[PDB]
Amino acid sequence: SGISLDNSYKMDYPEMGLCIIINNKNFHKSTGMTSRSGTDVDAANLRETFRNLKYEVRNKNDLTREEIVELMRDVSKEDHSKRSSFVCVLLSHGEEGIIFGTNGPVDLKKITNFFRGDRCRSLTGKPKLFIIQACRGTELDCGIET
Amino acid sequence: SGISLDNSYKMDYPEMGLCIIINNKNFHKSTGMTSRSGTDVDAANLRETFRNLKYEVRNKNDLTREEIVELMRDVSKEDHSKRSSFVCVLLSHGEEGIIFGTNGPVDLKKITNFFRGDRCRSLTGKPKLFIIQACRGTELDCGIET
Amino acid sequence: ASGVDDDMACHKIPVEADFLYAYSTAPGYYSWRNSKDGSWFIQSLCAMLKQYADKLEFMHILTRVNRKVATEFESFSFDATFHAKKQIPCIVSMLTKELYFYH
Amino acid sequence: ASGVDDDMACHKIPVEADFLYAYSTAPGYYSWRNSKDGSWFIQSLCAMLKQYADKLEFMHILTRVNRKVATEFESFSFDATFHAKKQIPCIVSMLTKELYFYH
Amino acid sequence: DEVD
Amino acid sequence: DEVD
Repeated sequence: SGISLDNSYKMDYPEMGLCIIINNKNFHKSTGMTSRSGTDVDAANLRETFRNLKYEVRNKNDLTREEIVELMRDVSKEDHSKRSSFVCVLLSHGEEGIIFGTNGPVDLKKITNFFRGDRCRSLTGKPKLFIIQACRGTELDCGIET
Repeated sequence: SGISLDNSYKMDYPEMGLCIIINNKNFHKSTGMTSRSGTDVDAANLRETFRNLKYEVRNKNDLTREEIVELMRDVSKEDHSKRSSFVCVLLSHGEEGIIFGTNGPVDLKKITNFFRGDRCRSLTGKPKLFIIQACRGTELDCGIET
Repeated sequence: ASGVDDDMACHKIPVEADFLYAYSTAPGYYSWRNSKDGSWFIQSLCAMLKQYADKLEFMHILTRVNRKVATEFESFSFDATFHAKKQIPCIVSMLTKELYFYH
Repeated sequence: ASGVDDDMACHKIPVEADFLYAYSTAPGYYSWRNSKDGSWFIQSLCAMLKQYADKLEFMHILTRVNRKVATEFESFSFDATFHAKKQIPCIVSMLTKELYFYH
Repeated sequence: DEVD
Repeated sequence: DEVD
């Protein structure tokens, strides 16, 4: 054949891949965390958007930290061989490096480590996209007039 | 005129901008930090590369933490109005969020804050590129065979 | 040329390669959400994917998301501490190729 | 549409906007340097800018740098702890436009 | 407007 | 090879 350049990920596998959306709106009262009004708007918008890109969208609402970890472990153990890519969207409270389950925090690294190239071999070489709507601390940006 | 889209930074100002290279090779013995053999190769390669892109390259070697902060403060107080962009390259030891002067650490945020949109008004709206060759911790990546 | 650290016989990639993290906000900062319309970031992300996913590489789409969030939104709060604030998303790419959602 | 947080009368941008951080390595990781040839990242960055700065947008150049570092380099060490290790650079973009070094 |  |  002609010249081959390999500058773009192969996105013509049979399936685009999974789009897992974790939508945490309501937190256990014990945690002190507020309900996240507007997050269902986000989750619905994402489902539509990723549906139109031909992802297999799976939504989960109001997961505990243990449920988040179980979900990601289970998803990482699926056979992704026929999938081009993987997307995970996290909608929750957060701090730098942390996302909240409904009962407490999860380190983001614990979640992403399931998808490392050595631990999820059917995603090795494939793009793994994590979209994170959560705080990363407490700083506020005052902006500048342009 | 015809339709205008504004999707790319304006890079046709009279000057491309400054490229400041901080090349820390030799550390005060009191710090315990090793000499960074090979860093001069890097610094020379950068100077050439950015010269060919028409940047005004300024190199500094073996700066203390106080000298790093003074340099960046002074550079941020120049008039960049006729410059398209700003580049800073840091070659040193580091840890997450930190770069080393020859006598101790500097928080990267202290350095970049001088160039915030509200603090360096002649760079507001212009790209500010920080290129950082430094450790970010102590983890090692074992890789995976492909 | 020849050296100790290139041209391995057995090809490996980093285990951290081929990740992209599309964060809603810069490190250390709050992220903003409208209780009625959704988060600034997700609203903007979905709008830009709808418009551009058949046309632009993903980093370029995310750059348009950055611009939209940065320019179009500013907080409103009865609390002066939290009023008139801004947000810039933060794209963290460990990708090794361009990503297009189409082929 | 109408709401509290869009279409401000006075245009502001975030103070953190329009920064790009091209880190040599992923968060938490060591970064590798060859004592003779220079750092894996800087050697690769300069090579990709030489080749592509008159041709590609900067995020795309940095993606090629990611690929080069990830695929071409692997450490050599007499210390087994430090031997046969890999590196992926990390592009952190708060840019709001495409960046081309040419016009 | 609320923060996360 | 050395680390930074």
